[PDB]
Amino acid sequence: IISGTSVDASDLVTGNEIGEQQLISGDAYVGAQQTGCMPTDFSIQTPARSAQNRITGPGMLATGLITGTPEF
Amino acid sequence: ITGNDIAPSGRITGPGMLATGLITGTPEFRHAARKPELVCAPRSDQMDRVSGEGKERCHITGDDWSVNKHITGTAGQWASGRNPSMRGNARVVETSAFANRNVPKPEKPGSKITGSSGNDTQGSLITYSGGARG
Amino acid sequence: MKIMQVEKTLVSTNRIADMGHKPLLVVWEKPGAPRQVAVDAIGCIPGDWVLCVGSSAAREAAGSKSYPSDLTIIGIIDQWN
Amino acid sequence: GIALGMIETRGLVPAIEAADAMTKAAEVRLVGRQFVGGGYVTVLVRGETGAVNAAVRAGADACERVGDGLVAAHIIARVHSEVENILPKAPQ
Amino acid sequence: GIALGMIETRGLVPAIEAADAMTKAAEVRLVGRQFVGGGYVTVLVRGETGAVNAAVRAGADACERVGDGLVAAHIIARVHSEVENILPKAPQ
Amino acid sequence: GIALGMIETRGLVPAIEAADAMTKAAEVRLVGRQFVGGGYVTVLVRGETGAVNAAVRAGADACERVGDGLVAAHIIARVHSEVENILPKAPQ
Amino acid sequence: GIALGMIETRGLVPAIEAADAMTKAAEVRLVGRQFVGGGYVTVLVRGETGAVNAAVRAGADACERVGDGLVAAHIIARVHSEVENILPKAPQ
Amino acid sequence: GIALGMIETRGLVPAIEAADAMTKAAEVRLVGRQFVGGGYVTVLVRGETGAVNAAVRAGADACERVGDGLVAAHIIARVHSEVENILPKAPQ
Amino acid sequence: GIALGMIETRGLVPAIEAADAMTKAAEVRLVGRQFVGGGYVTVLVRGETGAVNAAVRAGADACERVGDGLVAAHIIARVHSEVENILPKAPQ
Amino acid sequence: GIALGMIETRGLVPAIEAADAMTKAAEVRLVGRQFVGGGYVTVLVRGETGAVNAAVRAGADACERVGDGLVAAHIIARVHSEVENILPKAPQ
Amino acid sequence: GIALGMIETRGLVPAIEAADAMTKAAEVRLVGRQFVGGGYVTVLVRGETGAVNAAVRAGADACERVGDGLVAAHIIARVHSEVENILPKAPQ
Amino acid sequence: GIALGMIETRGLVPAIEAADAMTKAAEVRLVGRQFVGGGYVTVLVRGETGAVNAAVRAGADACERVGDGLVAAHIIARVHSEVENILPKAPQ
Amino acid sequence: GIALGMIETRGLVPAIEAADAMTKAAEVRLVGRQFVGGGYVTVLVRGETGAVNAAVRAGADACERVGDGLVAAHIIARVHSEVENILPKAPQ
Amino acid sequence: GIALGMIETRGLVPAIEAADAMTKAAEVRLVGRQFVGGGYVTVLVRGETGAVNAAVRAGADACERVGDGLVAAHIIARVHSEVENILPKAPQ
Amino acid sequence: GIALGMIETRGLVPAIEAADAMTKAAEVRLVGRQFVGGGYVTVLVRGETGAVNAAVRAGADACERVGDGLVAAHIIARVHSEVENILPKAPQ
Amino acid sequence: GIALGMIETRGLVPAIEAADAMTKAAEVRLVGRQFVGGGYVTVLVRGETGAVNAAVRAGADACERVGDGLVAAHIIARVHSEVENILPKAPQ
Amino acid sequence: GIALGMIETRGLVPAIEAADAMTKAAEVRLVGRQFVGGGYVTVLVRGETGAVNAAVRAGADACERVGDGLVAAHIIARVHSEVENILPKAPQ
Amino acid sequence: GIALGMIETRGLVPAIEAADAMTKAAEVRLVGRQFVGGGYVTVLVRGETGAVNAAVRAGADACERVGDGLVAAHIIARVHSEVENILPKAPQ
Repeated sequence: IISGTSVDASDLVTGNEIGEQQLISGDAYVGAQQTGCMPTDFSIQTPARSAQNRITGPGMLATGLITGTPEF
Repeated sequence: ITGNDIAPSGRITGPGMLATGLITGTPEFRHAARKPELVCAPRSDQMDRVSGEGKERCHITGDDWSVNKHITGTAGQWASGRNPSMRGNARVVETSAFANRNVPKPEKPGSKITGSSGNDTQGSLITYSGGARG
Repeated sequence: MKIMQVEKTLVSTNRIADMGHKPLLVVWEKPGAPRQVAVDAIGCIPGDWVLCVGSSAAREAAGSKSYPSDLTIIGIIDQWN
Repeated sequence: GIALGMIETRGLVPAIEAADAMTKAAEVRLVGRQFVGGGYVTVLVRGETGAVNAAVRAGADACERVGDGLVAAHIIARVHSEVENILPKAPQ
Repeated sequence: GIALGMIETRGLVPAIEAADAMTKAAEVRLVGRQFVGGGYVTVLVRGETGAVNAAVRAGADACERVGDGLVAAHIIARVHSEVENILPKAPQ
Repeated sequence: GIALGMIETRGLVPAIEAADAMTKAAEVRLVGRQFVGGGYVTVLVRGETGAVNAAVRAGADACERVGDGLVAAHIIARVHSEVENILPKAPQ
Repeated sequence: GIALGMIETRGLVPAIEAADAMTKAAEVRLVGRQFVGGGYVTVLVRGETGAVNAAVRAGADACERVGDGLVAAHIIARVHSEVENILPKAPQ
Repeated sequence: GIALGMIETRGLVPAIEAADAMTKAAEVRLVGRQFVGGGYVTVLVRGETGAVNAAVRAGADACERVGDGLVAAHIIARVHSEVENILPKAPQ
Repeated sequence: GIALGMIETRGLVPAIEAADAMTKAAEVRLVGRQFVGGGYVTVLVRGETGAVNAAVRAGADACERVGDGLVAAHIIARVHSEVENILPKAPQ
Repeated sequence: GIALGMIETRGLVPAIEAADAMTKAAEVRLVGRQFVGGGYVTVLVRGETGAVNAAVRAGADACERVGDGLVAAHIIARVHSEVENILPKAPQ
Repeated sequence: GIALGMIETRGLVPAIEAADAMTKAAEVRLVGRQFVGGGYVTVLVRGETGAVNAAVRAGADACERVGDGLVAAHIIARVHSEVENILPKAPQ
Repeated sequence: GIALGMIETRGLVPAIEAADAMTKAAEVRLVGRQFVGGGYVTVLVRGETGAVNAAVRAGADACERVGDGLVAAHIIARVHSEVENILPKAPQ
Repeated sequence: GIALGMIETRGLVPAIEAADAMTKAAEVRLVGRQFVGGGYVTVLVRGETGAVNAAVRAGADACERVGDGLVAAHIIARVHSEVENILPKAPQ
Repeated sequence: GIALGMIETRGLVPAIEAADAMTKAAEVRLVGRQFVGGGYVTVLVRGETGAVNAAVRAGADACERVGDGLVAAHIIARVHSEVENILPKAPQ
Repeated sequence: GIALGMIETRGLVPAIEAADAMTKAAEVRLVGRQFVGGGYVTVLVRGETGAVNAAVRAGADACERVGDGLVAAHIIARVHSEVENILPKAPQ
Repeated sequence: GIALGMIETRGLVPAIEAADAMTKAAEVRLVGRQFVGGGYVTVLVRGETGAVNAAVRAGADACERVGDGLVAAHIIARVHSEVENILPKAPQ
Repeated sequence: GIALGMIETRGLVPAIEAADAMTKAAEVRLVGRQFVGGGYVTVLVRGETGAVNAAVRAGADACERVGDGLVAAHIIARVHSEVENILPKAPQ
Repeated sequence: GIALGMIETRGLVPAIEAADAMTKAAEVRLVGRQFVGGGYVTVLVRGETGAVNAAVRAGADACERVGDGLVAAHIIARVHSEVENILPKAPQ
């Protein structure tokens, strides 16, 4: 209970009400009466992270059409 | 393939009808690609007709003086039938040292002699005058 | 045992069959001493001072308790004279 | 102005709106806009404590539904004299 | 014109689409392109409030289905003078 | 020509496949390769309109299955002069 | 003052909060803050093993629920001379 | 030779392994290493088409289990002269 | 020495732990710490083959549960001479 | 290189598609186009064995569906000196 | 322009109609006509990619009911410098 | 040689395969390749009877499955003196 | 050439078949034939990587059913410069 | 590097694979290859001890499944002066 | 001295281990290495009897589990003047 | 600092590992090593209280499974002035 | 050399064997033999990390069957400068 | 002589028996007697290699059943120079 001059939201007072009930972190300069009181992974998704954090080329084309000297 | 066929045949005997299945690199192979323990018989299990250089226990391969049953002549009936012969019935006892090896013999002389005489009873039968063990 | 120098080899073709295929070496206590013969159980070159064992021991040093040997070379002396 | 106020956002568009709502809501001084990497943008204000609290509640409400959104809204009323080395002094 | 319009997109191909759409749709001024990080690109236009509103509405539809898409479409009719330090004066 | 083809991809290996395909398919010039961030690479070509349509349909098919993939393949037949400031004139 | 405390966080806001808590909680000097890419920021302190074991505990408490959070809270009680080249110097 | 074989990996350890595996496996010369961003590293070799085919097979297998792994393996038997500008000539 | 050891990690805090364990265990040399992007930080050490095997084993064990952890521990007793032009000589 | 690549087609339009594809795909020289008769056109490409393999596969994949189509795609890595007297050295 | 347009037809009548409908339709030059054999005649037109694409569609529709019919209608947007030898560069 | 081998094939590619196989399979001389018409190409070799048999059998196997394939494979161990006038003396 | 090909066989007759099949198959040089001991004969060929690949496959298929058979068929696309000292340059 | 590594093998193909893997794995110099007889071949390498350990562990792994395989893989870190006379000593 | 130690082994790796052990374990001189055939290698040493006994014992133990192993280990205290001529005077 | 840390082990090898693991771990001075008899060896360290707590835990883990192992690992934060006489000041 | 290799034995005969085996197996220095008491004797050697690895392995094998045996075999590849006080500089 | 025999015992009475028997067996010099600790006593003799071998074998037989028994009997014909530092020169 923090007695004294109050900088908290009131019904009578206006102009101090943008984000008054928002949970801001850090120093608590407003009462928990309005604001109230475990993050585990980055919340921004990336193209690379979206896909887990075979050989392509001209050898891949015409799989069964070509005949001739085989290689292995 | 058509025309002049020089491929191996069973109607044309000759040198290309041999080593069938042992030869590789032939047109046919290239298309498809797309005993005794001892040379000399056991010494105990054989007895040679003619010993010495006539022995036939060892298998000599090659051109070797041996003659198939196909080939006739020289030995066999060509040496055996020329002269008539009658084998008579007279197989009789051999009088010899070797045939007398197991002759019945009289009881062995013994010695009741005492004193130092070299009286060995275990060696060959030495005998003295009258068949007395010596 | 005796310290005897090898002088030469000895060869008896008519040796008893009980001697087996075993080398025999003429030996002597010094050059000029009486020449004995020993079964060479070790391999000894001529001029080698050698250790020679007498009867009973020499029969088993020569290969069997029933070996006909009263003298056998049981070793070569690392250094003598 | 020794209080620090900081809004982190998923993108620059919420961060610019936050910088606009923060600097128009109270007598704060916008000192830094950092690309933290990964699509994290941090707008930092420096003013008296009440000014900063008013500014950061206004910034957070302004950029909550702009773009990807608000990651953090955080006030530090007195910063240690050592944390002031890692704090930018003029927005670039 | 002082108004700001800003289109954030996932990638540069949607951002180039949005910048063309915006510059063509109205009398706005392409004032900068920013690579935020994490594959977010912010295109910023400055023009009158009527111009920027017309431009950003067009840019939002243009780049909504180009590449990864639109993150944010936002309009700030007047930016605080503090915020203009963190805004690009000319494109680079 | 002044038409603009742009292929974004998730990596530089799908982007080089796309650049080769695009710049062999039609008479287009490779004007740039940009690393956006987050693993996004954009290969931008400039040619006449039909040339660029052909090049960007050749690039997309090529890189669709090279590496992590193709994000965008976009033609802009005319680009505002404003957008030309945010576009690469040469690939170095 | 040879021990190192290190807090990695997901963003600059959790990191500045940890830096403040660490420097206030014990006798540790803030030597540097590193942007690591992908949204990781690392706040390094240097002090005695007790000063530091007390700072890194205080810091992880501060930034655990701030923003995207804490990734790592590590203490190295003696730092090899070689590892000091890869470590920010104290003017940072 | 003027062929181009290129391996993209998630991180530097897998890519240094790919480059080493490739330059040990065939007659190729390492011409570049690129940090694409967001943890994509592309290693590139220029050689004869037989050598590059042999090099990229051995390189792809080597780096497949090293770290976060292989994203792309890709041979371009002939690169257009235009892609040479966006292609590194010697490793920096 | 010419053996190279490389411990990639998810963040700078797991890589400063890995670098400390590597440098203390054997007579290796931090030849560079790299930010690859995405959060990946690679610690590269160069020493004799016996030293590098001991160091990387110590480093991999130390940073396994530190922060986001170990991605790769990898030793190359001798890199090709062309793989040495993409290797750092000194830490930055 | 001495490897021969050959694409017979049913028409000259599939053959020209094949010659183009082969030449663009790999480092091969177009040595001739022959009108065999009956609407069969052969395209012969002489290069190195890997190059010719890449060229023939690209050509076949290209001319397979154009026109009447592909009759044959063949590689002969070494041709006998006799088969040379029936091969065109340069195209007309 | 360097794009090629090709129309193959069964007979000469269907290719003089396609050659005529091509060159009239768009800005293309008839570079030649070839008697492939087997009753196939190929008419080839070199222009820009946009023009050649109009010409080939025109020629194709013009000859599809003339005579025996159409065999192939193929557009190449850039021709390699080596196919140039197998193509008729004719005042004809 | 006096023997004659002949392989007719549907196209030139099966025929070049036949000639190569035939001329490598035994000591035969390619004396002709003949475009008969209708898409039939005939390759003729003159050698000893045994070589021609080995050669024609090899050529039949090689071209059977290449292109449109083999029409005939025939050996004439001795051509009449008059058939020699209708037979090629060296290849074209 | 740089690539090494090797066919080991049990006996000379299988090896001569592999040497012939390999050298006929592609443009490789027979650099050595070595009697290893114990009836093992190695045939070694140096050419381009593509030719050596095609050759060694031809040899292994030819000699497998010839005589005692094949022990090994290996391709080393680029031997280390040190292994060159233990490799033959010309057959004896 | 006065250490010695040796790898005996059944046949020469396994041994050249061992020499290559050994000289590609670590800083070891190939001194000699020997034909023991009975099909045995011994490749010998010389380098710092750890280097020789890595080289011979990598050679054994590579040569173990090629040919008839590995017979022995050994390291003698200090060879006696006498053994140097029976050792090849011939990188040159 | 004139004593002989012989260690026959299967292969040369066990023989070189046998000869290192013998030479390091007593004052004996390696006089020869013989390849007998069938993969038998004899390493022969010469010195006073006690030295040879120690050496042969060390060598046998050393070369026993190396490769194909020890075939024989034998000491001859005094060697006949005739056996001298079948014995290598110096190693080769 | 005046804190005492005291690892005791069965043998000196475990003790040198403990001493080295205690000295590398924290800012502590090895003040002595005692042979107490019966196999026991006690390494003693002196430094601030947290330095000693981190060293005596690093030492115990290091030597726990080395030799016959650890008997005692104990920390005393301040020792009576009478216990300083039975404590060595510098190692011998 | 700054790596330490310590073998512990029960008795002195195993320790002298280890000293001899270690000193003859690698270019290491016997730095001391310590009578720990309870019949534990530690032999300490010092050389490069590879020489010390080889030496300790040799010593362990050698002393495992001499007397009561081996209690420990340990390597410290880098030793703290504090431990150099409790380590014997020269055998005495 | 420079060969080292040494016999260890569980006590001094077996040791004196060994020393006496060794000195009496062959011309060796009793160079030292050590109380290792734990009741291990070692007697050490130096002589010619054959003499030491004869001495140690006789000493071990003498003390095997004397007292608590024998621990080790070891002969070292060539002792390393480094081990001669930890060997006594005259008994005390």
